[PDB]
Amino acid sequence: MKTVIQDTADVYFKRKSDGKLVFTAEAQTASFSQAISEEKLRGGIGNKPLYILKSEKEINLTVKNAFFDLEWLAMTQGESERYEVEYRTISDIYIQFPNVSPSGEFEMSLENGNALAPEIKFEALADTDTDEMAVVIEASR
Amino acid sequence: ESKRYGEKLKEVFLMLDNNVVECIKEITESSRNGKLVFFVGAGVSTLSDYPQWWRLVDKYHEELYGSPKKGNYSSDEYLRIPQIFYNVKGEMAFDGILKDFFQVDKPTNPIHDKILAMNPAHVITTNYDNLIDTACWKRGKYFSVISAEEDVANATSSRYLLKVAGDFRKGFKGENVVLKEDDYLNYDQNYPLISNLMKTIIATHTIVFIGYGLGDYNINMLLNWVRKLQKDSFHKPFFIRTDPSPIENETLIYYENKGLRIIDAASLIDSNEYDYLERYSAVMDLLIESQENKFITKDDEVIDYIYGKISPLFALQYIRKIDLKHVFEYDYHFEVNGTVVRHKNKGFGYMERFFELKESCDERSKLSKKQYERFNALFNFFEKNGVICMAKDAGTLNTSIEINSLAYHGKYDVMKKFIEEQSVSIEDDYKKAFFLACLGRWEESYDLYSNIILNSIDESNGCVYYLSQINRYRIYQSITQAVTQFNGLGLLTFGRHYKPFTDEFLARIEREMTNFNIDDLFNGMPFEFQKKYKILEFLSDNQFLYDDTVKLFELTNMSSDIVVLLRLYDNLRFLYENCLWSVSFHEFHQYIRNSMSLLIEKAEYERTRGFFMEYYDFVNISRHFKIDDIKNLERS
Amino acid sequence: LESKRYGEKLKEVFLMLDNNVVECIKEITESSRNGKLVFFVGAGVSTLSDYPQWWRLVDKYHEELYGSPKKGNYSSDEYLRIPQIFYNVKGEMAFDGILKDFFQVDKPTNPIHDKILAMNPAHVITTNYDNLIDTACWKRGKYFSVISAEEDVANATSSRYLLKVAGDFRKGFKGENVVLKEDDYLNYDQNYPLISNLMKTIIATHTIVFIGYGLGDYNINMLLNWVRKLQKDSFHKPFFIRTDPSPIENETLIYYENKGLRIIDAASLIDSNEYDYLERYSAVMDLLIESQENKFITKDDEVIDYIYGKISPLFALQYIRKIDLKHVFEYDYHFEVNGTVVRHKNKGFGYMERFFELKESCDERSKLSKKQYERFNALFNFFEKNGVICMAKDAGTLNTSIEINSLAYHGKYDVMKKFIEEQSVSIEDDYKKAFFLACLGRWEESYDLYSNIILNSIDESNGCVYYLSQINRYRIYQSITQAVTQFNGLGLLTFGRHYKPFTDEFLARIEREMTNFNIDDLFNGMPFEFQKKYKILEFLSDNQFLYDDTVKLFELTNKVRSEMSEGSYSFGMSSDIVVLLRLYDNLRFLYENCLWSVSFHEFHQYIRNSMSLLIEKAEYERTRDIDELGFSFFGKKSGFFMEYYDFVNISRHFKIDDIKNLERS
Ligand SMILES: NC(=O)c1ccc[n+]([C@@H]2O[C@H](COP(=O)([O-])OP(=O)(O)OC[C@H]3O[C@@H](n4cnc5c(N)ncnc54)[C@H](O)[C@@H]3O)[C@@H](O)[C@H]2O)c1
Ligand SMILES: NC(=O)c1ccc[n+]([C@@H]2O[C@H](COP(=O)([O-])OP(=O)(O)OC[C@H]3O[C@@H](n4cnc5c(N)ncnc54)[C@H](O)[C@@H]3O)[C@@H](O)[C@H]2O)c1
Repeated sequence: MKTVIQDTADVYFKRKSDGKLVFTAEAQTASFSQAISEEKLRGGIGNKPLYILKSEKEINLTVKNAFFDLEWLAMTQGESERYEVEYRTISDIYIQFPNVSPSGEFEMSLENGNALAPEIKFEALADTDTDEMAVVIEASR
Repeated sequence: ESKRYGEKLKEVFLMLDNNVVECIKEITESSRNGKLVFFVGAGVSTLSDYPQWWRLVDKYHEELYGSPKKGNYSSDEYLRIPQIFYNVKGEMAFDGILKDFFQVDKPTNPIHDKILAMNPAHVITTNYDNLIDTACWKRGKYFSVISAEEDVANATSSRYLLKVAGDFRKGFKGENVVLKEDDYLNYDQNYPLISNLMKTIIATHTIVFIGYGLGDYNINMLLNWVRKLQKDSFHKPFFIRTDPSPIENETLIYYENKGLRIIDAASLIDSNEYDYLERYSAVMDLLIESQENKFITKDDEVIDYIYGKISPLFALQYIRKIDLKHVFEYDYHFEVNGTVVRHKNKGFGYMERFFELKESCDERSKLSKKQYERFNALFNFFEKNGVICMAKDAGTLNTSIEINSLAYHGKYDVMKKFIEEQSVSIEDDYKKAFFLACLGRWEESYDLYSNIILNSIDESNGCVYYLSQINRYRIYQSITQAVTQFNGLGLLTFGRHYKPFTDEFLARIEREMTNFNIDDLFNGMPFEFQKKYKILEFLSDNQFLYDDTVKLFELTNMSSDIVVLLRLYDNLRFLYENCLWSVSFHEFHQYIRNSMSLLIEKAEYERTRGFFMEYYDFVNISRHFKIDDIKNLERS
Repeated sequence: LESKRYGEKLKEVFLMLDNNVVECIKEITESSRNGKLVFFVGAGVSTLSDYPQWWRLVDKYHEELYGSPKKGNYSSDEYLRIPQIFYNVKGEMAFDGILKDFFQVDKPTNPIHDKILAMNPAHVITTNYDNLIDTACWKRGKYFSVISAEEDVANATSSRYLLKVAGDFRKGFKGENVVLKEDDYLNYDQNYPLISNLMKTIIATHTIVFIGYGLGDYNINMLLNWVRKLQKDSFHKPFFIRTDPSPIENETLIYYENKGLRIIDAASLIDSNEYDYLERYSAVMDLLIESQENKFITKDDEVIDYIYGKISPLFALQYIRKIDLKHVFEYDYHFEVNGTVVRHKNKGFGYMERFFELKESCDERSKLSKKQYERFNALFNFFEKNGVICMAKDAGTLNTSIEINSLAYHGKYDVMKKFIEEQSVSIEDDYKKAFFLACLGRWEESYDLYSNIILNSIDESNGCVYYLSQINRYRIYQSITQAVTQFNGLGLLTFGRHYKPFTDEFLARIEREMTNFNIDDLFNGMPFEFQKKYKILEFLSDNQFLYDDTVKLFELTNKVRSEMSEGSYSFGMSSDIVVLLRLYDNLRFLYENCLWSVSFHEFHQYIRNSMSLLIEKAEYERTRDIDELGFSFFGKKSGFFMEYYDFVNISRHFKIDDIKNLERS
């Protein structure tokens, strides 16, 4: 007799300047893509005396079942920005991504919004000075 | 038998007078439209060996007097003898004989099935046996039975089985049926509802009178009621007469001026004096086989069964070939490559003979002008729809797609210029709204669709009105799903949430579009639109043109690649030439992505154990796909 | 604000009703939802559009004949007597010359027309000469076939009529096309024999609601007389919306409620002046409109009964799916595969949330009626047996179990034979016996058993054993014929005997019986109750069988492959676990309900393609690669271990060829 076991995670997306909770949703998928690019970046000998390791790192995140904070919605509705994300998945890890960028696209469904497409995508934005992509914290099991 | 009967029916069809041919043509059309109602009487039940009424009158007579009558009973003696018995002997004795005679179980003759083979909307019988109810139940055609006054209001279904002369369902008693003289003398006072329910079906339906004599009480009462109407005011009922001797001409003229359109059974065939089962069968099989197009053999006749199904599909600019096997019946499957194959015809092939008229010049020249100008339109339309000649005569097989939609190529300036210029020919307005949908001005598209819906009901064009309503519903969905996200993800994606729609406009659309379901739109259109444009039904439901994705399942596990690409281009041409807003929603994008990804994956797979793309493939990949999907296909 | 206050004011009026005007609302709403609601719009609904009342016409005729206008109101007979004198004295070309001036005017449609064409009436019987109702139907996307003359009855273009029992001015503003001066009321049955029959049939086969028509009218009196001629109870009682200024005297109400009418009074529902007719109409019409949306639903017993009103019919079925349950609630709650429930958007009170909260606390379940308690004791069992756990927000670690309690799924052919040889008790036993027989070959016996099942359910009102028994027979028919045509070109001498288990006479019997069936029409041929009370059991008899499951299965497979190549991680439910849950749902449903359709190519392909994806994902998960920080991201999951059900499914609907290639690839 099969029994499927499924866990869940809570994703907390907020602003940088204050503790204003932008919204809270679930976790659907995460993609850490570290690799290199075409030969156009580095061709012939060039910097042979000092070989430099190039590491292209991308952090994509998807969240589903997202509801926006009422206070933040009221503040923003009545009349660039850098945000952050926090993870509290289960032990239980506390992953925090700072300076993320929310991408997105609008889709229209025939059945008046079948599944309502509540998928929000985030991309990890890295600056020349800032370096901490994710803070991993472990707690009691 | 097997061959003799089939040849005899087709031979008798060629000797029938024009009157019988017209009667059969009208009956078949009424049955196909769904407005055919049979009127079964005593005679379709006695074929199942059910007792006749005179055999009970004789029992009453010999229980009253003592000997059977020396002759045949008249019309008065049918109602007066059982009434004398009821008055004198009593009521329980009157019901004992009814229980003795009618408490029998009999089979169902084939006629009872043939009556159900024509799909009658209703069935009105004047007998008390449950043979027709049993046949309807066993064949799977549910009919609500109405044999009592209390049954009229409590009708579960929409099709009736009105038994206007009582029934023995509640018990074998004389209080449930009409048998005596005073029962007929008080029929309009004891049965006030079943009289209206019978007089309404007669006036709003096609009526046939199988199983009746030409001098019955019911027929004369119906004709007396009919003579009280105005000039024509209704369709004259048909009357299948199956008596042994041929009908005299004087009595035919007398009855054909009272309303009946008699189709005598003992004139199309010659049969014995007691072969009643082979006289019902002649007319019934003639009608049924006339439905199946077996009795169709001529050059001008194939330009009627071909024009009469293609002519409604002229407002549309390009209809798919996948569903073109639906405008014609399921026979003659149409393939994407352009090959035709008969599957379930069971009659004279018309398309196969149709191709011959386009493969010569003398055979075509032998057609009448009215039937020849029709053939020219049919031929040019067929070429325009990529339906080139029969499978057997296969030749140079080429496939080209020439989507001329001004929005597929993304010529936005041309769309703006077309919108600016004042438009007439309301179809031209129907394009503009779609262009207004492409540019994003959804409020103007909604207004122009409402204007088209207002000025289209008065016209005789239902296709434009139906498509405009569907497009307006889709635009309303798009507006609602955009407003639900601007007050939402829009703050993060853009910030300073745009309000491109006035709140009053949203309230107006919510007041108009509400209380309107999309599943019943096609069911509210007229009967002609529900039959001429049945192929347009899939647009109404949310599972629109989903007859292709399952083969994606089947073709994933002329090859599959070419057919899949051809269907993709067919759907694109259909949804873009005929301006439909449902080409920008997630379902169609998912279908396009799935088809193109399957084709690319199969090309890579066949490259191991290649494919050449073009402008229409590049546009589809760049439009219906996303960056993530393209990255996936490049890396996989 | 008008809308701000009116919504709550209607609720205040509703809770203040006498409950005698609540059964009328219940019946009217039920008729509107069942498509058997017909309105009888009178001559008082058009007056809201400032249409000329008839008394202003009799006054105009009376001015022509008797000098100055009359001093006082006109009785119920002078209305039909003054114009008749004008016609018989002044003439006929002058009779229409006044009708043209008093009726050749275009007026706007009042909101009551929208209220009437908001309940979707089956037909609209009216006694007006204007075109306001037709115009309202025109500008709202509803096509009503108009009937204003005897020659229009036969030429009904559509099925929903707009019968006008008084006439119309479409043919021209002449008095010969309308019901008018007393002679027209005498030679009516002789002049309009078809329209009267149509009206008296729609009245006797529908639920009629009267709007307008102040009591004492001529037409209402004639209808009351005709209903008096009816027998005892064959006719229903027509409702009657009374919107006069003053309340109704109790004696008059008692007098008129014993003749057939069920008067819904408007003056006894709100406070209004002598000339507040629009508000009086709109109060009743708005109560009727807002009662069908479940806006007036407060109590707990209402919620439990309403939920029982969509689950009680589904008791003959042994296990209904979860995606199909969304249709049972008119698209209000997305029942998910894991058992969680969500809100589509809504229409009224959140009855699902209230039901879940009632099930959470025993005290709240004890704070309700007794009969509703018995209903709850069955709803709880049905929901637990069908894998529904909680609301979406209150989810958690769900140990979703699956069970296929059927001998067919577990082999055990000797037990099947033992059951088959035994006698039968009830029709549900014959159904399972026929399914077991079909699983054991012997299709000649199975077809006859299905025919006997269909014949033996005549008046039991159990469509599940009737709708399915036919369908299974169709699937026990095709599999016969499809088997017959495959043993001639492939099984010609494969066994050296040309074994054709079916004879030649039986195949001619099934052809005669299973002719012109048209299975796609069967659902539309069932009674009106079965078409809505069992609307879920419709995807069996169509091309939708496993159709949209495959439509979503392609998306799931593509997502699984993308996440397989992106090197991405999954949280909660994935694109692979959902496939397993959906496949097990369908597999349990088909077998537990004993549907023969579980032995066709479509299902054998769907299960194959689902389990291939599951095996792909499991094998990929067995060899995952460590990442920079993803090494501590995907941990304990291990959600795919091939169990007994997977093994039995991986060897029955499964092909030797793919296992030959999928074992090494
Ligand atoms: N009227 C009497 O008192 C009487 C006396 C003795 C015998 N009969 C016989 O009873 C039969 C019916 O007499 P009727 O007065 O009702 O004429 P009828 O024409 O009014 O009978 C009604 C219809 O029954 C149909 N039908 C189908 N099978 C039939 C069958 N085997 N026999 C008769 N009709 C069949 C016929 O189309 C007939 O038109 C006749 O065969 C007659 O010889 C009648
Ligand atoms: N009866 C006469 O001879 C006469 C003479 C002069 C004036 N009137 C006026 O005619 C009006 C109605 O009397 P009636 O005899 O014609 O029929 P009625 O009052 O007996 O019944 C007509 C029904 O239509 C509705 N109705 C009446 N006036 C309406 C209005 N302005 N707006 C919306 N609905 C309205 C009401 O629901 C009424 O029950 C009265 O207000 C009266 O002032 C009548």
